[PDB]
Amino acid sequence: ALWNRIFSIALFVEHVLLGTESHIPELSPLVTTYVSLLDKCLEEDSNLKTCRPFVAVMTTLCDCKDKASKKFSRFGIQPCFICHGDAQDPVCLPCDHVYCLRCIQTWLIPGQMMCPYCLTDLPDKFSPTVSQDHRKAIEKHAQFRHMCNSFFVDLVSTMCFKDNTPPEKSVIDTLLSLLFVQKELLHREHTKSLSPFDDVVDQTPVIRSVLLKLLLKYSFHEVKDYIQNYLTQLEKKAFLTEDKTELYLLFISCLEDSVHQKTSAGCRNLEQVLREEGHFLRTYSPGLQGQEPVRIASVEYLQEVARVRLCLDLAADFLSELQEGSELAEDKRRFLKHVEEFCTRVNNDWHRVYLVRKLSSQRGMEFVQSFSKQGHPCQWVFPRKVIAQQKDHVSLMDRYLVHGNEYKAVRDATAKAVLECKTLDIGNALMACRSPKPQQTAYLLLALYTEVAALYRSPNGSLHPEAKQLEAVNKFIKESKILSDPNIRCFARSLVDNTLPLLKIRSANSILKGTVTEMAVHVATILLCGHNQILKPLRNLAFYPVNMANAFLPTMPEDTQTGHVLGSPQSSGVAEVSDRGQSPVVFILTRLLTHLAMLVGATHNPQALTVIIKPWVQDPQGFLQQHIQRDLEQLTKMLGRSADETIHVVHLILSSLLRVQSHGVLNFNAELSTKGCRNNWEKHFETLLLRELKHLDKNLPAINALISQDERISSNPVTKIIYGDPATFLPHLPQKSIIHCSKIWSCRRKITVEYLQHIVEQKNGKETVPVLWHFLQKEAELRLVKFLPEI
Ligand SMILES: [Zn+2]
Ligand SMILES: [Zn+2]
Repeated sequence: ALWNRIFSIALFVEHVLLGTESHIPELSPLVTTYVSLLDKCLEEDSNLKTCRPFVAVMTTLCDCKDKASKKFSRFGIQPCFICHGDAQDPVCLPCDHVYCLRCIQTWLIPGQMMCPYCLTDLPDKFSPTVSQDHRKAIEKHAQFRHMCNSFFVDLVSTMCFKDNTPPEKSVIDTLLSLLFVQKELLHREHTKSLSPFDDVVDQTPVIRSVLLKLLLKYSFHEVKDYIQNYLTQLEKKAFLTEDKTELYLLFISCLEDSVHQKTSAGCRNLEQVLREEGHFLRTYSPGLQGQEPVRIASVEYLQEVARVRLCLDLAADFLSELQEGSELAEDKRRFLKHVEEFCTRVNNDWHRVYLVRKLSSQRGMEFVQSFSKQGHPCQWVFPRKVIAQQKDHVSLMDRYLVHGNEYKAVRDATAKAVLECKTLDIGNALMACRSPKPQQTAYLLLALYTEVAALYRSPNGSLHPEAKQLEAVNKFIKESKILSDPNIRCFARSLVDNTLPLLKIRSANSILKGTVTEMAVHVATILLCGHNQILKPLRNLAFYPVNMANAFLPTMPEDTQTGHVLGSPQSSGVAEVSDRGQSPVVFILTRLLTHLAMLVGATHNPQALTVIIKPWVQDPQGFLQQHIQRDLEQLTKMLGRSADETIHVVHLILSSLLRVQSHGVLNFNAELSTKGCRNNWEKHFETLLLRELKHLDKNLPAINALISQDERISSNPVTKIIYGDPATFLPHLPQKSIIHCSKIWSCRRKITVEYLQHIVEQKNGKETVPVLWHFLQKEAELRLVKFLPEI
């Protein structure tokens, strides 16, 4: 009792009183009074999980607020009567009412020369605006209202929802009531952001989820009706005639996050979870005719949907490691048998759509297309027509469409000029192309890679182009002066004659080696075609690896160990915390491009990369390729993306190192002979990486549009049930329901710690959340102070 009282008063002091002393010191004798008034209203019973003290604290905070407003600006700072919010560019009438300037110019200009509220005329014009008295009064009132809101929401989050038992019905109904505001005059039925106050009100109904995430920390069996009341209120006043997909999607997301919390913080193993969910799946009657006239989707139905999504997520996680390797622990096997029997019995193909999307979001499209074979024992995950509508010539995603619509022209001309044997169309696509000679040469080299070396990859198209199709290609390569550079057309011939020793990269995964091969060819093309001072060191890791022994490679440890001082990538260590001044994404991107240039170098001569890499004696290609694998896994963890989008990020960053021929990048040696040249490299390259990562949130959907609507991937139905297209070309799925659209059965991201570290780094966390920033920087090392008293 006494500590709940002391802690509530401490929340008030911390959020209101110290903010008043720091920012607006005209209200400190008011808030020091209301400390004592909170103490006296909590000394009877400081049990904020009940109704009476919670209403008492809320009333004390409300009259603290309005006495502060009357202390500011002469008996009643009020919101604008027209826009129902804070007055922007304030204008005060002689009837002591403050309005917005835009509201009083959009209202008073017809023949209604009066006041909207107190019906009092204004003679001449609303000419003076007050930028000193009323503007500062409204701003300081906004600050004090924000302090009181921070106190109230922190008090509700900490005291009302403290322990494992839920609070009473009256306090929860009070909270759900104060999500909404009353009607004043017609617009009505507004919303507000969990405040005891009424003046800060948005004009369009937004739907927060703070009380869902606070109520769902209890068991769902005892908070059904509260969420159903909140949903019924939202459906009867706010979104009564709308597209109610996103509201349902917010509720499904909150419910599945609550189940993630109660299985993570709960103490039960995988075996009990698999038994409980397997019992759930083999008794799930569909009942979709029960709640869908159009609009009724209760919270029991949404909870069954969220629980089905979690069963399918466990199925996706099991299938992503079943086909990684060996046997699958005999409980995961039985659970996948239950998921298969579930998808067979229940005739909803949206579960299989979500399962395909989730396997592709974890692994990629090629891994999922490997399940669509003629007897692969994971073929049940597809819906019914996707197996029959595929051909025997599934093609890979062209990830060089990052360049886009000038690469598209050259790859189409190259494809037709290897299809027939007429290589004038490549010259027509290049001469009608902007983005000058470095970019055009890179487009031509990547097109030659894509078409000709992807013909050598397949067992159908290999040993085919040697029959009089490579002769016109070789004649164009010898003839064309857009690649008249003897280090470039030697590379072009090595792509076409299949003599480039990157293409024999020799890995055992056969999905990853395609990714690493495409990235290494992209790196080698950028380092040949790009003319930039920030490509000269990596160039000597790739094309002249003997110059670059006794040289400090980027993202290496420093106290000093020149060369490549990293051990085996198959270690059990901490996750290689970032450099002297770098965020972990920029760190892993710099390390990944260094390793890709080193792989391109070690494919030419492995001896110079043996004398660069310090410990072993055996081989550099598999070593560097395992490092590239680990870097891609860490980059997938950090960026909250799918696998394919992370690879698009890498290819986009590689593309951006070519168009950036502005030179502000001097003052380091091209050999990187010192620490200082390496660190200046780090700085300029971090500048390019941050320019490209500030801007990728809008480039990623355009790149996914170019790669999804490529007319060699687009007709594939796996692509049409993953990328940007609903699965409603399939007829055998439920009709236009509110609950069975493509948006509800889409995949989302599991929220990791590295993703939150990435958000802290995006949102300037050194200066905004510095304890959290320092915590996330050293988190994997701080897991192990737990073992200090044992050692
Ligand atoms: Zn207004
Ligand atoms: Zn008035």
